[PDB]
Amino acid sequence: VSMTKTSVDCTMYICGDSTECSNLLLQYGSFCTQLNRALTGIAVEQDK
Amino acid sequence: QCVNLTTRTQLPPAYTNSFTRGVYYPDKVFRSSVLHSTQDLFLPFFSNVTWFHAIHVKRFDNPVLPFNDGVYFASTEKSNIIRGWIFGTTLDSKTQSLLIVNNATNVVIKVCEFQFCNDPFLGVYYHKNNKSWMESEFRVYSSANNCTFEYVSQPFLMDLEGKQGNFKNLREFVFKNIDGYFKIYSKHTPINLVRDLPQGFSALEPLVDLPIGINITRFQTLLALHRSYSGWTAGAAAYYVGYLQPRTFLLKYNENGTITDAVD
Amino acid sequence: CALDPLSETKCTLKSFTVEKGIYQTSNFRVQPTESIVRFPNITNLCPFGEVFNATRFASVYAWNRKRISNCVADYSVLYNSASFSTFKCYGVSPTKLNDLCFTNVYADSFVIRGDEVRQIAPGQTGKIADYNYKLPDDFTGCVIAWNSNNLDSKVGGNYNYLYRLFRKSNLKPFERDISTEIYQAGSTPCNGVEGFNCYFPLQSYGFQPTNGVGYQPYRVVVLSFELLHAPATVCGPKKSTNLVKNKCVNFNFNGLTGTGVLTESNKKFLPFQQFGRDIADTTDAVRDPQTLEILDITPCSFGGVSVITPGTNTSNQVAVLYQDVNCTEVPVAIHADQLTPTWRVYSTGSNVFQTRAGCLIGAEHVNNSYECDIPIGAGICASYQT
Amino acid sequence: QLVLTQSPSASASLGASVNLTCTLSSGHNSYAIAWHQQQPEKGPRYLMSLNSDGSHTKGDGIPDRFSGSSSGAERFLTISSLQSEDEADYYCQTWDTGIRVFGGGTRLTVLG
Amino acid sequence: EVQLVESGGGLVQPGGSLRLACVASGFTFSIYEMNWVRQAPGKGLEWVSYITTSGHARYNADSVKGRFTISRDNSKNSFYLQMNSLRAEDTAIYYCARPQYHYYDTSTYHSYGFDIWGQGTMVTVS
Amino acid sequence: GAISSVLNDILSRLDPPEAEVQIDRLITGRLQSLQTYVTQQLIRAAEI
Amino acid sequence: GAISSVLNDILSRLDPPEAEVQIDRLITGRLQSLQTYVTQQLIRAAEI
Amino acid sequence: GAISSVLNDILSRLDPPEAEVQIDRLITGRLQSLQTYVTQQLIRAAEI
Amino acid sequence: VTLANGLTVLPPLLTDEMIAQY
Ligand SMILES: *[C@@H]1O[C@H](CO)[C@@H](O[C@@H]2O[C@H](CO)[C@@H](O)[C@H](O)[C@H]2NC(C)=O)[C@H](O)[C@H]1NC(C)=O
Ligand SMILES: *[C@@H]1O[C@H](CO)[C@@H](O[C@@H]2O[C@H](CO)[C@@H](O)[C@H](O)[C@H]2NC(C)=O)[C@H](O)[C@H]1NC(C)=O
Ligand SMILES: *[C@@H]1O[C@H](CO)[C@@H](O[C@@H]2O[C@H](CO)[C@@H](O)[C@H](O)[C@H]2NC(C)=O)[C@H](O)[C@H]1NC(C)=O
Ligand SMILES: *[C@@H]1O[C@H](CO)[C@@H](O)[C@H](O)[C@H]1NC(C)=O
Ligand SMILES: *[C@@H]1O[C@H](CO)[C@@H](O)[C@H](O)[C@H]1NC(C)=O
Ligand SMILES: *[C@@H]1O[C@H](CO)[C@@H](O)[C@H](O)[C@H]1NC(C)=O
Ligand SMILES: *[C@@H]1O[C@H](CO)[C@@H](O)[C@H](O)[C@H]1NC(C)=O
Ligand SMILES: *[C@@H]1O[C@H](CO)[C@@H](O)[C@H](O)[C@H]1NC(C)=O
Ligand SMILES: *[C@@H]1O[C@H](CO)[C@@H](O)[C@H](O)[C@H]1NC(C)=O
Ligand SMILES: *[C@@H]1O[C@H](CO)[C@@H](O)[C@H](O)[C@H]1NC(C)=O
Repeated sequence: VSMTKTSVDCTMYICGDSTECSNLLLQYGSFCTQLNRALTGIAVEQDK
Repeated sequence: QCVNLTTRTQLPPAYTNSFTRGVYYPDKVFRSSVLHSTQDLFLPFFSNVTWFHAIHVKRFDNPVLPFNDGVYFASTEKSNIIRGWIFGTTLDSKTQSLLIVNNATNVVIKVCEFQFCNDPFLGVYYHKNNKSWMESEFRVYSSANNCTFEYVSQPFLMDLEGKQGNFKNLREFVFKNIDGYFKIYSKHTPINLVRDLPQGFSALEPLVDLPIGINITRFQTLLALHRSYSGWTAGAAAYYVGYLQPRTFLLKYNENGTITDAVD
Repeated sequence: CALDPLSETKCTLKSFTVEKGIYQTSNFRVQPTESIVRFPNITNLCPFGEVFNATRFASVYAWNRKRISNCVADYSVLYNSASFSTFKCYGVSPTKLNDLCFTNVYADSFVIRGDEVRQIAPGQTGKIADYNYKLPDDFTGCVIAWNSNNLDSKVGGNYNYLYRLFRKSNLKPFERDISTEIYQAGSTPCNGVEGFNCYFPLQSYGFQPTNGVGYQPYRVVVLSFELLHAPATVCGPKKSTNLVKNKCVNFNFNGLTGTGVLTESNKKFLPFQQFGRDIADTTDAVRDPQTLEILDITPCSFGGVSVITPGTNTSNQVAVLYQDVNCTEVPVAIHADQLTPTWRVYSTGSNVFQTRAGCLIGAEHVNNSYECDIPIGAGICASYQT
Repeated sequence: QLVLTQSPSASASLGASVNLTCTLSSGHNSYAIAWHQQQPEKGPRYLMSLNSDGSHTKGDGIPDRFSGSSSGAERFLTISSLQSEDEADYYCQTWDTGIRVFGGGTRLTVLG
Repeated sequence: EVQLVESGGGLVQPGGSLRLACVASGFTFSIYEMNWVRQAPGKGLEWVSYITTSGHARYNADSVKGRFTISRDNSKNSFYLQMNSLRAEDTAIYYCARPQYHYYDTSTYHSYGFDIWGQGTMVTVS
Repeated sequence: GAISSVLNDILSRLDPPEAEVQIDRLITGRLQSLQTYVTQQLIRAAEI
Repeated sequence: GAISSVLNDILSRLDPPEAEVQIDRLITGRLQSLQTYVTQQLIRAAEI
Repeated sequence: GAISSVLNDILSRLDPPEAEVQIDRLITGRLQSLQTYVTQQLIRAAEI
Repeated sequence: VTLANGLTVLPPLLTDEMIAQY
């Protein structure tokens, strides 16, 4: 009936502990924002 | 001075199985508890390697074999016969030669234009009067010409002896010649009286990364002979040569960071 | 966007009104502010005076390779008195040459004419990059060439320098050919004596001080590196500092940059290993160059901040969720010392509650039980109530 | 490692025969030894390196009287027709992976 | 002629550093690795450390409490026990002995047992 | 396809005008990996 | 990752041999955004 | 976006140091096409 | 039933005890 809830941090996946995360991020971060919205919806759906 | 001491006996080389031998560390980083997959020149498992042994029965043989993209060497040793190699291309004429050697306390690596006779050997002389044994003999090359590289270091061939009973000093080596770097890998393993490459696993440590940048196609192995007064004969030896091919292995790392077994 | 958790949620939702519920907020809180650099303690000068002050300097058919080790590479000395024509550097930027520490370096040395300086490059061809000196395709280093018409050229022609005009086959990368055997042009055999269709493979340069810019000698020194692999012997002139363990800090072991806390490890490295990556792209393991002590590099704080709140119309009171922590390490993990005071009052407070989901702070727990509307994640639920 | 259950005092008449015994730990049953005789107020003297088969490699000045034998995990040194010079300390030693043990002494108070 | 002569005595409190040597002549040092053996006054001889022909050292025997170090000078044809941190028990004779296994050998390896022994030196320590 | 598999190496031996190309390569690869993961998890959540 | 966020800017100050690189970068970004949108639409269509 | 649509021609007139870039472009295109196909197949199999 | 860089696992709201109670 259920599957384990998961979430992904954008900075720690693609940036990690590296510099220029904002310059790396303003161009490509809304893809990760969409994927985090999808993962939050998956977790809410699994609780429901 | 060199002399035509061939006394070569022709016999077919007995192909034998190594049983999972010839794997080394592909990179200089410490992993652990992982199954890192790698693609490099490796000796394939359960492959025919050439058992060459020119001793027992005044049987002396030391032919020139090609360095076909990779050489795995083994030298189950009893009384220090295998002393070094003379890798090269023509091993004579006007070409470049390599003379990897292991003397009694050091390792001498020479990339030079040596001229070679047909039967190279390293001769140790023993005197009644001084009793000193000296390597002051040179018959693999007559002389040198335009010499290029010299290297003195700790010797590769290491005794590692003092323990008793039936274990033997199996010394394994890997020679490869990728783009201008000459890489030598080795490990030494005790074996419980085996008359064949043992059924276990090997972890060949890195030894040197020589910046040579030469052709090389005719690798050959040096031996050492005493003097005596059938001139210049002695010892007991057996070694095993196989060739590396471009293959893909998968290595499983243990908790100490050392490999346990490799799956071809 | 950096004062209140409600304003943070408003940033992560791009709206001025948010409803009641739970919102996982992104980590914009802490920026590290300190750096430590530790390098091997060898402060010898590299023999760049020997390489760059060569009175007798090698030819191109048989070029010289010199190994450089156990010293420091000060680039600023070279252009004090020497002007370099083409300082092309491959794989390593010239700006970041100082902060790197190299392991296996080698200084090639040859004299070529002015037109063939472009030929000393990966992928270029000619009679200097096919028969004399070929660079590998995956080369990592820099080729330094300059004019030497005053030194290497004299009146009447300097005929000491030679090059392989003809050769039987193309050279391997970094392969030297010194043989002077006669090359046969036709099908007839030369038999080692010069004749028709039989030429000497070594032709001599004709450097003269009266020729143009193309026909003058150019001393070339090619350096070959290997960055961030194996133990390193040639470092930059930066000084080594002390080691601060058990704290999150930027480390620079042999050019290896990163951010993370260090503790004491008990695993044993191999003699030929100085770095370590239990899993690749983590670089967890490293050796201190000064003491040769095996250590570990671990991350320093969790990414887990979430905001529990009612709607902004109802109230502006808010609670924050710190996940996967014992609550006592919330200021340690968040690093609220460098964070805004309005965030610090939400970092620590009187009402601290530890859930299995994480630390809930900003709300008070109760022994009674009410009906849930929004989740927390461990069988507890929060709501706005008097 | 191997331990020496060599008697602190053993004795017999001069001209008679005895056998000293070097005992060895069960873990190294097939290990070889060499015998050193330590006459008092002097240096050690090497007699024979005894193989597991009892073969000989002899030092200078040592007669055929001093011989070695092996049986099981223990070892013997044979002395026949004892004379005055036998009054000395006898040491049994071995080889290992960089270890030479050397055991202990065999103080022998042969009455005669 | 094979011979093993020594020098370097001295009286020091435990923890002191001295200079110990075992000079030899008449035979090749290149192919002979050397051991050391310790004999307390009235006690049995006990090995402490040794160096190989290549240059590797073994500070074993667990009687050395990390106090003794071994080296060799093949250039000057001499053999030194690189010496520091003398302690109370170290008052003893220091016979340096020569193992039978020279690097250019034949026959079975019934060697590494000493064929010759040095005259020994008394280094009194309290 | 970049010169190294870690971001810290390529941020330690490359000036930003040459480093940002390889940074972009790594970011596009990591973003493709997150897109594939979220697609997989999303249709897995539909089956659940 | 292109030098400008609109096509008209990067097609007004660059000759095509240098412009096509930025054109390709922008086109791949837009195609991945449209591909993510159609993936989400197809999964939402399955749920509906 | 490569100079040719076949791999054999583009591997017949370019040395690997500049060719691997065009190879990478073609590989990313081929892998994007394959991943689009497998997403389409996955949700057709969900409907089936 | 055997259970099991920015990847966090969110615990479920309905714990095992309360699922067992339902
Ligand atoms: C002591 O050793 C040296 C060399 O280590 C011997 O000197 C030479 O030995 C070679 C061996 O055949 C002879 O060809 C040389 O003629 C010797 N040198 C001289 C100057 O005669 C030396 O003979 C040894 N001492 C002996 C054997 O008593
Ligand atoms: C044998 O070992 C010796 C080491 O003693 C090697 O020769 C020595 O080389 C060093 C410099 O590398 C010199 O300082 C010594 O004088 C040399 N000793 C000699 C020549 O007796 C030698 O290369 C090794 N191999 C052979 C074949 O002699
Ligand atoms: C490096 O050396 C090898 C060994 O000689 C060369 O291989 C020979 O190349 C010539 C080219 O003229 C051929 O005619 C020979 O038949 C080859 N010999 C063998 C045994 O195959 C090789 O060409 C050299 N150069 C490299 C590898 O770049
Ligand atoms: C090894 O050689 C034998 C005969 O010599 C042959 O039957 C066998 O197939 C060979 N195996 C390999 C792996 O080369
Ligand atoms: C090699 O040495 C000989 C000495 O006879 C010399 O003639 C020749 O020029 C040398 N090689 C080179 C490349 O100079
Ligand atoms: C050459 O020698 C001078 C000393 O006269 C020295 O200052 C300089 O660094 C050396 N190297 C170069 C490239 O000038
Ligand atoms: C490796 O294993 C050995 C024995 O099992 C143990 O001594 C050591 O602690 C282990 N760890 C490492 C990293 O070597
Ligand atoms: C660095 O540490 C100390 C301080 O100089 C010294 O003992 C050690 O040998 C140094 N390391 C090297 C490689 O010089
Ligand atoms: C948190 O603290 C509790 C003590 O209340 C302890 O039992 C638990 O192991 C700790 N967990 C972590 C992840 O530190
Ligand atoms: C040891 O000596 C006794 C007599 O003293 C004798 O019976 C026995 O045979 C001897 N052992 C050997 C091996 O000679």
